[PDB]
Amino acid sequence: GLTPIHVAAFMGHLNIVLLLLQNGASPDVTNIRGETALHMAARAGQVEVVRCLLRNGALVDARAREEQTPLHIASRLGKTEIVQLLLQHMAHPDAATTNGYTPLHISAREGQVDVASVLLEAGAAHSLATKKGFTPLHVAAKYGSLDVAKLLLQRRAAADSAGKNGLTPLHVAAHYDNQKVALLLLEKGASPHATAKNGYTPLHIAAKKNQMQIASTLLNYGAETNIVTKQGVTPLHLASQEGHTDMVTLLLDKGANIHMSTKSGLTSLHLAAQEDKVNVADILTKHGADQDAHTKLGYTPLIVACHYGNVKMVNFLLKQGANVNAKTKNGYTPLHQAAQQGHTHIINVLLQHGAKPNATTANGNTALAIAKRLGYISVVDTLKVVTEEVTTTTTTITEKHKLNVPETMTEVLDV
Repeated sequence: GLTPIHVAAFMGHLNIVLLLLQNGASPDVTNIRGETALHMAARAGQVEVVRCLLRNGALVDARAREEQTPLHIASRLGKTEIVQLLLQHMAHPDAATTNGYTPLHISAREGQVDVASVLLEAGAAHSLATKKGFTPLHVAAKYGSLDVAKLLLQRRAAADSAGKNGLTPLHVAAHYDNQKVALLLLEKGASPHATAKNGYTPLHIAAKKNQMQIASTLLNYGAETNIVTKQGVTPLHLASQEGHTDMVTLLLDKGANIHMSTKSGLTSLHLAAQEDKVNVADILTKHGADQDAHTKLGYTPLIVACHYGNVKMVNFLLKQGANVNAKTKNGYTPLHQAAQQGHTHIINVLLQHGAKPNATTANGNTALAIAKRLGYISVVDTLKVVTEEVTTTTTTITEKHKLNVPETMTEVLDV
């Protein structure tokens, strides 16, 4: 709901602004958004109008929607000369919007390095946190504002400030793949060891995203390879699950322990088995991974690969000597797991490698019986030739097929 001074100011009609003020118009009337003529002059870049309104007594820090001052607006649009004028008229450099963004946060988000330089020289606090804990350095790390991040760190902004979930700017830069900012933070002294609330380090993130240069530099600054999240996950687990062979090799080269398992018993080799990462599995095997490590429920990598139907991983694990007749704690063999999931092609490989078709689970079922109850006619037709007949009765104990699945790793970085 505009008044005449709002219109004149937005349009930059300096003659009309003076005419209105000369006749007693108040510079502080607001429109429906709570904006004054100064908000609108700033948004439109009207440097001379801004100077005239300030010199004629306008409220410098009038608050509009989201508690925005004219300084927030000028900073967002990179109106350096208007930022300077507002600060010279006592605009508070640390004024915060309702979400906690200061003009410095805004300049880091928009990559306005000239505005950030003016704010920092005028005394803006360089490390105030938003509601979620983000400092301007966190924002620069999320939006890849390298030149603003350089300025912040030159003014000794805190490189290790941690948000609500414990994320440091280095976490944020790695997560958002802003690799120059990550490398700058480390060179300027950011800790390579910082842990989020769930235990993620920057090395975990680098390992998961195959950020080879970041991982190398972290390791050069002393980062540990054998640290765990709250679920027991290591950087090597993450690299292995994703198939990042060069990352797996780098972490092993730098001391990673190939035998570490998660909370539920998953080793790196289980995760390669889950994701069919045969080249990873080869490297892990050459570094001594136990081909028959068991999860908490008793899944070996081979039974895991049978569950997910990963025949290349099945063939690879069999050639390394994995036990084709291994049993989970409730008696599932590779054959039972493949039967339950309908994987006829895996059934045929397992039978060729000596899987025992009459093996029974703890409840007494063969693989044939499990596939039969679940309607995998192709599996039944294959196992029929090689399995002893059993009669199914209504009293037959059947398996809990939804429970009889391998453990999985679902933990992720908390952003």
